[PDB]
Amino acid sequence: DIVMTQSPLSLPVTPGEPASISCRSSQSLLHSNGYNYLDWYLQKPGQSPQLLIYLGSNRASGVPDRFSGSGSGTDFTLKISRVEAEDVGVYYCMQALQTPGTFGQGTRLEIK
Amino acid sequence: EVQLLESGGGVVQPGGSLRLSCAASGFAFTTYAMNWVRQAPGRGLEWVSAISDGGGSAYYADSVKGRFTISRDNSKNTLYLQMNSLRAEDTAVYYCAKTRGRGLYDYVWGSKDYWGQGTLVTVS
Amino acid sequence: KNIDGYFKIYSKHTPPQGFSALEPLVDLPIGINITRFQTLL
Amino acid sequence: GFNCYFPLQSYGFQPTNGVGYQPYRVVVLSFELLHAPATVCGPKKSTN
Repeated sequence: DIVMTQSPLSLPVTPGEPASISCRSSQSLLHSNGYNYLDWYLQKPGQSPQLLIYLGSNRASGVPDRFSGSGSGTDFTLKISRVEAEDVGVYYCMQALQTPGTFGQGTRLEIK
Repeated sequence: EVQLLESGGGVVQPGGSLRLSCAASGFAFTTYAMNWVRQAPGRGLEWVSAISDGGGSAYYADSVKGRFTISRDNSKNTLYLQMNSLRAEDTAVYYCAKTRGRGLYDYVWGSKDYWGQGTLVTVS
Repeated sequence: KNIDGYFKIYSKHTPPQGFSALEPLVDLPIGINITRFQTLL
Repeated sequence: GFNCYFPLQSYGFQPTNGVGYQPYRVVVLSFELLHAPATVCGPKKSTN
């Protein structure tokens, strides 16, 4: 399957400071149509997780503009310009190529 | 508008059965695909099962082949997950989550835009 | 026999010398072009 | 996805909306002629 890696997992970030979140893929997620197939999520504590960025780049519904994903091929990066107390959550990553839907280990963002 | 409701899941003796029922309210449950997710307290998620439209195509993860029984009712818009041979490592937050996928190469185990409300299963 | 769309069957069961009165059984208004009559044992 | 649309779209029938947006059960009868000998029409009106 796809051996997936989210590093580093525990992220103490001062509120107001930007935070950089990455997930890595063993196989290339660039399809023959030129689009990226890896999806970025957030789980609030006690609230069901949401799709934050689909296909690496575009607006999922209800997501604020300061969340932005980057990357191509294997090395992708999720960036938030400003982090607040509403931005606390644990950040996952999922693919869409192979049969098993592989998740990430979960990137816990913490407020100092 | 669109939301997902669950029912059941609680204290259960290991090695038995349980029932969890997933009813939908505001979408086309016939056309959308359907998927199943396990999440333990203290580590992230794990896919366990998935089904295509109208039954027929049923898939299972590595540890759960035969252990779990999946079923679908297209009339009453309910999703079931019949439970067999429970184990203490199956103590996890169990909830139904739906997939987009309606295309030919959309791969029903793939992109899952909504997730359900959530309930915790305690096998102890 | 098959004439004017309808399909006709005639028969007589009796207990080959002799003279028989074949009676009809049913007329089937099927409407099929008919060519082969492969029997079944 | 974007500019790759699922061709079917739901009605989403709601009891609240007006008569023009209400569900309607439609049954369409069809007839041609001549494709077979005729089989179906009304009952014979027989008396004593």
